[PDB]
Amino acid sequence: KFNGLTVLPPLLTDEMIAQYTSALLAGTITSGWTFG
Amino acid sequence: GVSVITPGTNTSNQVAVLYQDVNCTEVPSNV
Ligand SMILES: *[C@@H]1O[C@H](CO)[C@@H](O)[C@H](O)[C@H]1NC(C)=O
Ligand SMILES: *[C@@H]1O[C@H](CO)[C@@H](O)[C@H](O)[C@H]1NC(C)=O
Repeated sequence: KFNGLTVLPPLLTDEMIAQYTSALLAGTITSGWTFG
Repeated sequence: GVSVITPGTNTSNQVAVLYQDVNCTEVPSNV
């Protein structure tokens, strides 16, 4: 939108990043520091 | 922009093409 200017989308969507943080958060609530 | 997706010439010579943020009805099989 404009003249020669474009914006590229990020590779990870926001859904994917919220998935990543919920996996980190379920790992720590449930296993402590052992999963890292 | 136009981008070309290739598996590498040491694998195949087929190619796919991305027309970036263009509606796919105004480009000029698999679309
Ligand atoms: C590249 O080509 C060589 C010989 O033609 C082959 O040994 C190698 O596996 C090829 N690499 C890939 C990624 O296919
Ligand atoms: C492309 O144009 C058609 C015709 O108006 C429209 O239905 C379609 O939604 C457009 N593409 C996108 C990604 O919206």
